[PDB]
Amino acid sequence: MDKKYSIGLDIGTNSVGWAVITDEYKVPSKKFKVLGNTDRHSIKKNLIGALLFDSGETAEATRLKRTARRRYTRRKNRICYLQEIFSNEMAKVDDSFFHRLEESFLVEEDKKHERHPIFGNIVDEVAYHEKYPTIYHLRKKLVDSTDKADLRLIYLALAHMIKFRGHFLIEGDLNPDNSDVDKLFIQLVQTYNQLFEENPINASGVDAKAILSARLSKSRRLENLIAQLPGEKKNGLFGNLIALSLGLTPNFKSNFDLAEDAKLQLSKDTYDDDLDNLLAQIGDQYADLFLAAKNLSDAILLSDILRVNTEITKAPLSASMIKRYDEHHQDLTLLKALVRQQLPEKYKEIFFDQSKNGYAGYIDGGASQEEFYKFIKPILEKMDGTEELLVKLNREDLLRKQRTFDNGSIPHQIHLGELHAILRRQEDFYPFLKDNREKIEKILTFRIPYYVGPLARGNSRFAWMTRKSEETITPWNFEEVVDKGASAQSFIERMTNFDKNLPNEKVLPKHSLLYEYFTVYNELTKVKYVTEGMRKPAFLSGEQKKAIVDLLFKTNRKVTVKQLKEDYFKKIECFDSVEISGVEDRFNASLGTYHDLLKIIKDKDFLDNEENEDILEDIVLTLTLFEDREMIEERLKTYAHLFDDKVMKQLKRRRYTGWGRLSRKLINGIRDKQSGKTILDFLKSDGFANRNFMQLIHDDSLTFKEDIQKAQVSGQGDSLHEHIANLAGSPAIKKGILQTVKVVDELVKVMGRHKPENIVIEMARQITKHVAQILDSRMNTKYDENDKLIREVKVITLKSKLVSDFRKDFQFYKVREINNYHHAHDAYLNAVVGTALIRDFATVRKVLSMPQVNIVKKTEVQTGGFSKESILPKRNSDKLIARKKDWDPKKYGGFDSPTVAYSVLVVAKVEKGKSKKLKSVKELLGITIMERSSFEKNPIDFLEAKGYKEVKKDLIIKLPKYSLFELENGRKRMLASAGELQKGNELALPSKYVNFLYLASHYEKLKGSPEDNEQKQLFVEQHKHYLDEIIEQISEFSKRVILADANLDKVLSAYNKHRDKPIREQAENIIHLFTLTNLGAPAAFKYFDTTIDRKRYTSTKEVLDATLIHQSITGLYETRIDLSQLGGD
DNA sequence: GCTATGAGTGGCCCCTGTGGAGAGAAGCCT
DNA sequence: GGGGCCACTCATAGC
RNA sequence: AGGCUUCUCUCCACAGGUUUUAGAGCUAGAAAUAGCAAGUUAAAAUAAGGCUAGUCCGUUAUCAACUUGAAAAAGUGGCACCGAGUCGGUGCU
Repeated sequence: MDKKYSIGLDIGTNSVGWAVITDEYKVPSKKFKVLGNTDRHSIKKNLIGALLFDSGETAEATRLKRTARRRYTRRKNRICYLQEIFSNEMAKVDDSFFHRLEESFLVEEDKKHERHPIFGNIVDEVAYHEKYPTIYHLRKKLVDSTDKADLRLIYLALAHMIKFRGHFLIEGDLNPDNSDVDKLFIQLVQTYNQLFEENPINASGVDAKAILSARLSKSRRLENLIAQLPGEKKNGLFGNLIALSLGLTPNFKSNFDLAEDAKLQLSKDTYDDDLDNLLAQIGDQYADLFLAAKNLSDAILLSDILRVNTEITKAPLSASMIKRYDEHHQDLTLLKALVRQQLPEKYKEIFFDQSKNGYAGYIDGGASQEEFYKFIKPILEKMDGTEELLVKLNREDLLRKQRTFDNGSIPHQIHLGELHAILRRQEDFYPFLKDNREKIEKILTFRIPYYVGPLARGNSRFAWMTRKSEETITPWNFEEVVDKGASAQSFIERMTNFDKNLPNEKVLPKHSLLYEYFTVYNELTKVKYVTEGMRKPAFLSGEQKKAIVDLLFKTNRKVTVKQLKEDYFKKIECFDSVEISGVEDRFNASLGTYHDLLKIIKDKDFLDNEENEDILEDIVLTLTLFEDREMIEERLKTYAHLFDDKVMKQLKRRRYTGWGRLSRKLINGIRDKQSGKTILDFLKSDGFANRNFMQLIHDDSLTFKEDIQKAQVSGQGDSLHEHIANLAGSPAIKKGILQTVKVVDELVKVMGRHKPENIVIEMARQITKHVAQILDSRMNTKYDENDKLIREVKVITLKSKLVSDFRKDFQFYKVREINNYHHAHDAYLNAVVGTALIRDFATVRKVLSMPQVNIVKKTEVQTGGFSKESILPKRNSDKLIARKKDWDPKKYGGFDSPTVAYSVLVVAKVEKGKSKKLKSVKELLGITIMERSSFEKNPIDFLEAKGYKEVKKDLIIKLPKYSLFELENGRKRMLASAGELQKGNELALPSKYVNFLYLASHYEKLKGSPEDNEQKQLFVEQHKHYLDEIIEQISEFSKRVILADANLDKVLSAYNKHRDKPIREQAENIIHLFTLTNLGAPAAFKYFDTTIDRKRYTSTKEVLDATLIHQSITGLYETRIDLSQLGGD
């Protein structure tokens, strides 16, 4: 017969539960055939088990490294551009110069030219390293000198600047010329007093210079200034200007009594023209003061980093670094003298041992700055004359390096200034530099805009750029090849979610005029009013709706029901008393866009004509899409013909954010077949029907729901990957979803394809309903006689606290730490409870004590980075992997620790010994991930390359990670890699022991009635003998399968060493002890006070004579292979 | 007599620090 | 967290 | 409707780190070694490379075994009963 049955499911972060139950709450056991070459020709198993797999990983690392790769490629491109520019002139001075630079990383033997990269003779190298100890001295030389310079040195300077061109946080142009804060602040005071001599603010008594110098919050510095500034406050004009210079965004209308509201941020780029915007209102006199404020802002911003170079030069950064170097040398000499004078013994320790964290480790070792300061500080405290050094160390300025993490704040404008100064000074002697100043400067300043995206030629799945001319994109001609305009549209449109009712349609901007119309009219649909004499509330008439909208909504930005009752019914309809329902004291909808556009354009008839609707909608869309004004101006240029220049300029300034939820072709695109009206038209006037959006979509009287039904055609059957990709949540749970789907498919395959009646599901931490919907779509595919689905399979969602309280009430405790059966038991209880809401407890106990549970470790082909990235120094081994195809690791060192893609069993002959004699062998060979393509290209070739001979192709068995092997006495192992094995057996602890362990674990944390607590305490106290039984069972299981004789002896000694402790402590230490036999990699643990190192099974020989297992996703189908009989010696 | 093998056994090692722009969600508050 | 690698020590097989 | 925080996806940039090489160590001493001197920077790579040859792409996800397929994809293993330490036995077919 067709046994009525249902399948329970448990979906988690790392595992999937599966179980089959009858209506009688039993668990049937069935017999399954075995394929392969074994003799165990039939196996019977319970229809319950749990699946395991690794956690899915977010894409974040992949995205990071993709972006990094692109940055590196573009940096190399910039160097190549500079070298192409220099090439022809460089050919005359030194032909091999760029060759020397390229091959500089090879050893003396490998190089094709002279070994000194720069000059090719050692004498000039020493001269260069004497005259310029660091590159910054050369940069200063080229900044200041009027003498003709060697072309090679200038190339070095320019390349150094380009390859580290710094950040682009600041827009505009910073002026390092305004080096000193104090005099600029005095100029600000003078200009402020000239503007306001009636109420001067005293400069004396204000410590602006130091406070601006002192490292404090911008709000903190502003507060300190207000305390110092007499008769002044933050929102006051002078304090507002100071905050503007600091970086706060103050509004300026209150100071000048302006209708316009302008919150300017000086650093922000829009400030540069919005300043002229505001000065157009407030007159020209206020302009120069804002200029001085900008100067003060630049002064403080740069002085925070340049460390106040009083030396009058155009390139502060080089001077600052050179000053730091000089102070470093001075302090080094002084420290050497003092330490040699007072503590002769530690000289070698501090200054020779690379392993220490002293100066030797700080320079020739790997010690950072902080560790060196930490080591050196106490020594200074034991000596004399260390006052200055300790003060400097409190500044973090002792013996400082030059290439450190501080430079992460240097703005690129400084590098640009030095570049320009060089190109100006040296142009007189070198003509070709003069022609290329623009190009070189652009190379530094240019970058691909964030919204354009990668410059790909179609064949890149991440690209959206549109290319006009087939010229190669180069920074000099970027503008003429790609369109910034058309590009940006595509960049934005990738994300705007499609309309639900019309999946092929894009949603409109939230601030669309059509959107405002829709919201206003629809909210008016369900408004009812009661006047005297009216027995029932009346729907507002379409004529009334139109008149009210025209009179109030197009005249008032925010309208209350009070205004309606006072203005329309009262004044026009002569109803003094009206009772209105459906709106709470004000309309939620508002025609804000209408008022703004009428404010700017000032043509009401233009806004009132439907013939202009497309124009307005396009305008709103454009004003929402972009954020750079220039492209908006480009797009608005289409409508400059109907509008004057000032109106056009005002439009280019408003901005909107947010998107709507409905599509144009929905609200005003689809028409009713009967009348030709749109949803908007029906809302505006629908007779006595006065239907809302919900009514208009769910009513069959109009063809709208027909079109929507026609619109939601089921998409073409996608691969499971894209079904996974659409959902919302952590991708691991999506992995679990796919696993559960395949589990259901395979289980239906098992039961003779007779579909189950019910499905009970639970989920770990909406998407649950999505999983249920996917399952129901897969299962129920019968449409009834009326094209309605027949629900032969019901899917019910249940919550975890249900089963939790079900366990706690009937005392079927779970302990996650004893084994992995708990997933299967939770799934089975899920199914049973779900069926229950649609012998029993004896059956529950009988099932839960079953030792046979189907646990399968899902095999995985490891993918990811080829190996570790921390490049290691050279050393004599064959276990390092070259960084390039031609860089022998012995000479150059390189990578280490590859990750094995998988392993294949090898049966061949090998030349062994000094005599090169053939021995027939059979072992595991691991394919590295980096070699996967080569091996799957032609395995025979790759194997022959490894030295194996007479390769027998058919013998190759493909063994992923967590391949499973069978050994004597049921001992099992999982293949972690080619050389390490993990435990493959489970400790089956009977039910009563588990319950006792739970009770003892919470012995002082049990929660229940006090009578229940006393019952459970007494039950624990009665069965104290359980301690030794559990200990001995662990011992016996270890002796059979784990083989941890040293560890087992240590554990047994520890248990005897502490046998006299209370129950709860002993139980907690028991919980720790289960780690020894858990499935997976061995893990160390603490038992009372003794640490047990993890035992690693570091040999894989014993499986070469074992029986291999291949399991279905639940293992109900098995194909066992005996490896002993193939390739016998 | 000597060398080579591998088989443990213990112990150590693993790239990091940011900023900007955008879209969606989700959770909290008003 | 868990696998790769090294230093050490050493029984063991081989010769 | 609005404000703040957190999460996912994509793009743009920055600063380091590492590696090797270059930056003539000197003296005494056959050497071991001892003494002294100096110590802050630079070039290149930053998953091997691939072909569609782009200022593109390479660490996400998907894959037990057998037959049919380039792959997506398709097909491939009996039933009931009594028992239970990784599952056993009995009967029909």
